[PDB]
Amino acid sequence: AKLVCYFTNWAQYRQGEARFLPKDLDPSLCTHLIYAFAGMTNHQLSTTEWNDETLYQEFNGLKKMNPKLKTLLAIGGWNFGTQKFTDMVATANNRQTFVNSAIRFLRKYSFDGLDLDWEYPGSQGSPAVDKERFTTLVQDLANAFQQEAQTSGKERLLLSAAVPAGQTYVDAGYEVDKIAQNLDFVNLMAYDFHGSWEKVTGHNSPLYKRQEESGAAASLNVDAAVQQWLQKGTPASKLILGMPTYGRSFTLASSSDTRVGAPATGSGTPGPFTKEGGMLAYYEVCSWKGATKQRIQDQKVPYIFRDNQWVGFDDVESFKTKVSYLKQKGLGGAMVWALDLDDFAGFSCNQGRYPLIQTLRQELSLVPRGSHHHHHH
Ligand SMILES: CC(C)CN(CCc1ccc(Br)cc1)C1CCN(c2nnc(N)[nH]2)CC1
Repeated sequence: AKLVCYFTNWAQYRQGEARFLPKDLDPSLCTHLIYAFAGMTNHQLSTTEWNDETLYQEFNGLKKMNPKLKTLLAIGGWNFGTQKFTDMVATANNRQTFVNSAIRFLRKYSFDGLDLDWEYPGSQGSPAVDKERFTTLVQDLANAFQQEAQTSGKERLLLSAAVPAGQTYVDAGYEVDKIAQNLDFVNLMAYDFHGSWEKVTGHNSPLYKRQEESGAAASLNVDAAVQQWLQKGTPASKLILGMPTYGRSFTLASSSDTRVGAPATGSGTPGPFTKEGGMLAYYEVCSWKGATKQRIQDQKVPYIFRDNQWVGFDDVESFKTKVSYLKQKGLGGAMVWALDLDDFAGFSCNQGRYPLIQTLRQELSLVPRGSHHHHHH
């Protein structure tokens, strides 16, 4: 099994106990650590934060403590846009420029692979031709990584991609059966299914549909997303199930209607550390005073409300349920967004350090046998 965990290079700017740096990383928590995010300049892989080079050394230095650990660098993300990807994949010359830059960059900074996080080929302004061009890019990278391993004698660079759960995005951008052959693993973004952009409450990451749902809405859940990627040609062993250590919040139209599907007027109040209306870290919801926690029985996940605020999130129990699910489906493991959103320092939830991600590791049977300081949940 794999446990693929994302580090984010902006968590270093959060205040107080929420500030996260590579020092807060546990070298033996995950099997693969992915650094979010790199960018692109003139079709070449590039840093995005002023101190990325410092952080890369600390991040990849974790492998000194755990030589088994693999690291990857993720390019893109949700603020990156699409134009730079579109321009880079548009010609063979630009793709070659990118691919060669990626090999040099990853080797220079001691990463073991590249994770593609384009949001998304064929959507969000990206033209329809980017669907096939993304396939070509994936093939170009896979082939070049294979060739570099041959010529250099080094362990082949890994290639993964973070892929959407929603059918509209999948069909607009992803030749699933083709790309799955060339990717080492597929990081399924099984979250952001619902959120404050919608006019009624809904859970960030429900495992199954609600009985009431119909039409396209009935596929906005983890099980449908997993089945979608499997049926479209992803080998189960390559499919890695995303798990969110965050929730999505709503302001309710009325404090008297707190159901799933209740009317909402907009995003929930921003969290005190993450400061982004509509989202909350696990550590911002786990210890909410004077709130009422509920479970969505059909969907196997919790929500919590207080006054006119409503948040759908994941807890230890839902992570256990989702790992049981992924094992039943024979998936390759779990992926987690993100290290810095779990209670990484144990400052909030009274569950020790990394309670959610340790739950994943435990349920995947990935606890190191020589481990001393872990915490079972
Ligand atoms: C703007 C928002 C809808 C993006 N979404 C949630 C990110 C996020 C989570 C928690 C908080 Br607090 C603030 C922002 C991302 C989740 C992670 N995801 C992702 N990218 N790559 C992987 N493997 N997962 C990209 C979207």
